[PDB]
Amino acid sequence: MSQFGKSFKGRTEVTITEYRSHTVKDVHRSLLTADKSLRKSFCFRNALNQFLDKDLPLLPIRPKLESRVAVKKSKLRSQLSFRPGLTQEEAIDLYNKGYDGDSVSGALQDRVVNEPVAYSSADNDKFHRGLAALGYTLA
Amino acid sequence: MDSRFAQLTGVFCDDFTYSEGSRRFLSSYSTVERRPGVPVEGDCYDCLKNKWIAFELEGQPRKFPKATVRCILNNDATYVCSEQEYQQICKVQFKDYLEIDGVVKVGHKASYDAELRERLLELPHPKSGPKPRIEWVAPPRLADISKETAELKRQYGFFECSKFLACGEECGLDQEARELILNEYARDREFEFRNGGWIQRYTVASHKPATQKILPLPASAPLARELLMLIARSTTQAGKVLHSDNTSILAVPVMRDSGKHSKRRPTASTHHLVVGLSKPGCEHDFEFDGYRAAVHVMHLDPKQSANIGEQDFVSTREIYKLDMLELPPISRKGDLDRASGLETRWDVILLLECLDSTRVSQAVAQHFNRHRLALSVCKDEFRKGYQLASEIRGTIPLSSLYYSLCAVRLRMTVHPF
Amino acid sequence: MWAFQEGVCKGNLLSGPTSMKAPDSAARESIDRASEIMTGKSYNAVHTGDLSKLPNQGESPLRIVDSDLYSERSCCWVIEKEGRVVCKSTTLTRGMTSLLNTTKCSSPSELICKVLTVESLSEKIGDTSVEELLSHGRYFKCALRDQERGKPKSRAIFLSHPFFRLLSSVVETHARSVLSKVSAVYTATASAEQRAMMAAQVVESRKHVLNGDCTKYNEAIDADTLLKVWDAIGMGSIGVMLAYMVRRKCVLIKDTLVECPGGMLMGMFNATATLALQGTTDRFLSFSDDFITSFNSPAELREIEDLLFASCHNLSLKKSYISVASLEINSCTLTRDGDLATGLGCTAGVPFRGPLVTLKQTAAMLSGAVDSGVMPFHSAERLFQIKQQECAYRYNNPTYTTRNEDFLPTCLGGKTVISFQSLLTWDCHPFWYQVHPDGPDTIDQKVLSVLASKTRRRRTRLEALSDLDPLVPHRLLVSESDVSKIRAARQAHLKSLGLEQPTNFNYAIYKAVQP
RNA sequence: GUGAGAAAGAUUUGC
RNA sequence: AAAUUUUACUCACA
Ligand SMILES: [Mg+2]
Ligand SMILES: [Zn+2]
Repeated sequence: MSQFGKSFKGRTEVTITEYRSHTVKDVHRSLLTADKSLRKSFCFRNALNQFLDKDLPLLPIRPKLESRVAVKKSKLRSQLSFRPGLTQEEAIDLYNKGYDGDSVSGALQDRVVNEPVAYSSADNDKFHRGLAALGYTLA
Repeated sequence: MDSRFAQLTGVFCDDFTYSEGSRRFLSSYSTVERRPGVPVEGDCYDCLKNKWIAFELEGQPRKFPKATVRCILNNDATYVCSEQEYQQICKVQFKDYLEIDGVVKVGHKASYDAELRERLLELPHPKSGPKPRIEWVAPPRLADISKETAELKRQYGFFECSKFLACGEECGLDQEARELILNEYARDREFEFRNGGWIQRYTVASHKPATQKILPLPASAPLARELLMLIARSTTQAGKVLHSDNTSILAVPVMRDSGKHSKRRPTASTHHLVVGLSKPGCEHDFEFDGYRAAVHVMHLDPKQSANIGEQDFVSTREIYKLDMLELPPISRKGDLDRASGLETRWDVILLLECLDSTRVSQAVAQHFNRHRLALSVCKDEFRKGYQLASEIRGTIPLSSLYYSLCAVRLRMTVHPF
Repeated sequence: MWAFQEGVCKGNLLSGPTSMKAPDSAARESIDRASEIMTGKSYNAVHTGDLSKLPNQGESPLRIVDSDLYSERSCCWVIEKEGRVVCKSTTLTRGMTSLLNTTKCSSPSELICKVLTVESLSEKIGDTSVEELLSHGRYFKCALRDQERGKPKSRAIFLSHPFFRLLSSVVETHARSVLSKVSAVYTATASAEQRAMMAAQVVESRKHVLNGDCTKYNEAIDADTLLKVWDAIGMGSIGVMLAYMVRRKCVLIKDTLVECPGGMLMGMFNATATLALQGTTDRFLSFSDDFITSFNSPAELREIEDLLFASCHNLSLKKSYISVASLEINSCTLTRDGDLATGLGCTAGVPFRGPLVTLKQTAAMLSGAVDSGVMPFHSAERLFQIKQQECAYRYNNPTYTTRNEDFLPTCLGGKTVISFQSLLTWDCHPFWYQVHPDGPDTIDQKVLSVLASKTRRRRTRLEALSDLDPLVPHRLLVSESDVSKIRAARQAHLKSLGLEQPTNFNYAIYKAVQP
């Protein structure tokens, strides 16, 4: 007998949300029993070996940040930066190129990030994560 | 089939053509577009795809054949359906929000509301409490902290030696001597030997707390990082002596003795006895083949050991030292001593904070932050926040609390605010 | 060392307390405190303030978000073996699935609509009635909340029934909406520092600031107060049902059920209690059991105390205090002008959990500290270097690694000690991208996530349905054949593309690499 | 070491 | 034996 008729006994159709939630393996929890888990069965060693030979030679090279401006210490404020999500056509193309659908769907949604910042520039521009003190600007 | 969706279907398809001129979707609520002489399996029919489409709300399925295409009108200004075209066409077409009667609302009153309200009425209700009396006074002074410290000292006293804190100082033994001493101490205590590892067997428990006192502070704790790393490693893998550059410890699983079928391998809930070596000169001395060392034991549950071993001593010390005031010298009992005191004992205190899994020092630190930021506090109540003895239990937590209070006293004495 | 800091410091550099103690004692103590408050001899649980100010939301459509209804966190599922109640500890996803199976409903929204539209409590909804659902939803299980800084004795948290969660989701969503409407400080997209800055802006007029915390907050928020607030905001029968379930709740301690008619069991309805306070006045800025108010004269202080008493927010005489040049809210301390108070503050250390997770979390913490001005950049650079050295000392051994590539970190057998500034600017080997706080997940994180997915409570034999088309809604109903077709088509496309598994997608890297 | 069953097994422990 | 109701379960298979 199939697992569908046992996990969802009495129902012939379920929402994709429930089915996906029943098989979730991408949530990380920082816990005390981390070093023991990593040591067990040399799982981390095997994963590092696999990454160094199969996954590492696929990440594109990201250009480093260049632009920066003079900054001075100021009163604490909240920097709001709006990172927009992927467009429908962009998501369709990325899916067709073999990118993981879950990550593309997650990036589909527009989001806003609020961070406390204590440095300001002359032109009142935003700064990158952790580089406000040095003046690197989002541009 | 229902008459409440007549308007919904009408606006769904206004001028949508499928081949060249003919409307793709025909509303079943209008006789002009409805197909005569055929059964109606839905509120719309798609000639291009040759299938029926039925509109329903969130959680209100209708009685239609499974073959019919179902479109869900979600309450959050979005729509869901099987075919991509229908989902997209519905989204653009229904951009105007029109209310369809028959949608349950949060304030909906069920037919059992009166019965449930009556049942709640017949159930017990609370009584108004007394109005508290609050008097605002100045925060406690140095005298109150000294009184608390003296109360702890009188109640519990001090041990003759720093049992496991002494393990933070290198003993005068080499790797081979340390291993031999630890193995012979395990043998002397009658620990079972199995699969090359040591196991401590227990049968009966006294079921009373172990004696609690205050550990005197060793001179320094140079081997703090090594001790924490070794604790982590040993509690991850136990039974055999584990070595560091300058020290070694033995983690012994503690198991029940049940005869022949007794437990053989530790599980995730098995406690450990951590045995460490320190300089001789206490009641815990042990000698073998001319090698002398003080052997000290700490009984930790797996969570306690994981918490202790994962702390970062060096990073914590540096972060504290970023914006710290001058640390005064202190004596073995934590009292200010500018003559024979040592400033390295503070490191020992930090090590104690790492060895205490109850982390009462954090509670003391939070209350001290409140003390420093406060102008006026409640009378005879803010002081009680410094009395955390009833909250904790054990030698290490008690010593950590005592030395946190001593640190507060020293701060108030040397750098008054 | 925390005592000799020039600025403010909460002593958060170490991890919180932990132990393997059973939760019996804490749960029993909480229940006893709730009963004592119920007798009206210790604190006040009777609400007296007027909540007519709160707007009514009874005409809003009943909306449920399935995202929070399905989760890997624990929950209590009640079954009747022969004639007795058995409480099983499962995951919230499994509990919701079992509830929908017994009730025979496709989605939780259908279940709530069916429950709200039955003729009688005895009417059947699948294999169960509303009466049975209400009877089962009042059972709770107890557990210990460890790693809570400043609480050597761990508190007791409670796992609830799936039906209780289903109703609480709607109630709390609407309460949060009403709170956002009440004041601009309760906006959904607002950080703790933003809330503290707004608080500072709100209490600048007066002289004295009362930083207060509530004692026995969960044990003093009766079901009557919750029902009062829910009726004020117009929750209809959902609020009545939730109040009835809360009033008759039973907690399973060890192997015995204990009745706890008082309290609300450890923060199930934080927003509702915040509303219970905020609807009676506008002089407070409260977040559950923590608040700040301001005053000029002792008469205003007496009025504040009376308002707190009327709203069942019992002042904590042990922790609440008064300041003139400080402002503590949400654990964040600010000066009266709104600027961050100098010192470490709430900076928390990063424990050793994984060679790369530790580095990533340290980078995140140092970025947060440097941006806020807690420490200068060079101090963060030195701390990052020291943390890299410590990780190398702890993890550079055959157990965790067997490589010697130069670009690798010194803790993985390499010889690279990346500079903090170099890492933050993406000026490094791609292998270090995972260490960036905004970069991909690390190897340890993926390994631990998979191992967790393999745990007893979460293990399943269902054919995984991952890597879906973005255009497919997650509310679409699917069957076994449908999921089989989707997986077959996706696997065929992937094999045509020559990829055995999908390629990880990172938003930051993709956006940067674009022209 | 894997599976199942005990109010239950290590992502344990909730809002 | 100790930081003392905790350091404990059963079955099938390999
Ligand atoms: Mg507060
Ligand atoms: Zn000794």
